Amino acid sequence: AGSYKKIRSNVYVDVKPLSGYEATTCNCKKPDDDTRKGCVDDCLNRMIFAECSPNTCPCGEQCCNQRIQRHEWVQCLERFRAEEKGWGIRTKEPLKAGQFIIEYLGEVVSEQEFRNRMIEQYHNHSDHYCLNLDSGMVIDSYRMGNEARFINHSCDPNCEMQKWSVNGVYRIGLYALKDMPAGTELTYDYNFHSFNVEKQQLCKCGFEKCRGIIG
Ligand SMILES: C[S@@+](CC[C@H](N)C(=O)[O-])C[C@H]1O[C@@H](n2cnc3c(N)ncnc32)[C@H](O)[C@@H]1O
Ligand SMILES: [Zn+2]
Ligand SMILES: [Zn+2]
Ligand SMILES: [Zn+2]
Repeated sequence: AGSYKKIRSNVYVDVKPLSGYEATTCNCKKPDDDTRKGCVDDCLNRMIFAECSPNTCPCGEQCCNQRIQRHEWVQCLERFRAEEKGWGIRTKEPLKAGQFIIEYLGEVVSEQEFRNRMIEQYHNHSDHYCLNLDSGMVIDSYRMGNEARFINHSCDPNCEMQKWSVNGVYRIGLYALKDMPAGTELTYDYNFHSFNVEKQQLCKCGFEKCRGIIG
């Protein structure tokens, strides 16, 4: 049962994952009703995986496209022992397709740094905790992170990692791929998003067409 230092946002070590956009001023309309949410299903920003800025957004406080910025994580997640896969994360309540679940947190390091760490600190680990970020940068959650680090791999996932431009910085959120009832274990496909460490592991996802191996 594995220990780490819990953080509320990424720790930037030797790099800065600048995106090179701004998420700038959509043509979404602020709905007249107080509790109807704006910037939803046709928001200019959303369509390029960029969050709105609270300074620019026409929808003001009803802007529902600032989910990573505002740390709008689901509150129903639970760490549990998952047969054959150490610890896992399940949801205690239903979640709907496309819904934002949590940001993936860790230390943001260059590929070179993460490689050094793999040799000098992690070379003996039996569990791996790292996401590709972009341009030869990685989110390393071996030492610091949040509960997203415990989310297991599936060859038939119910969630995915999406890279977003947030105030000009790339950050990664987990989103539901499909509806899931209460008690469902969260999973994503590591072969897409997880950093290739060169140490392969048997896959126990239990899918009919399981690829047999993670990485
Ligand atoms: C990001 S961690 C997930 C948390 C891990 N289960 C634990 O208890 O700390 C990834 C590690 O979990 C295990 N794991 C995740 N998914 C698996 C799977 N589908 N089959 C076998 N092992 C898995 C592997 O050891 C993998 O290196
Ligand atoms: Zn919008
Ligand atoms: Zn907006
Ligand atoms: Zn599998």
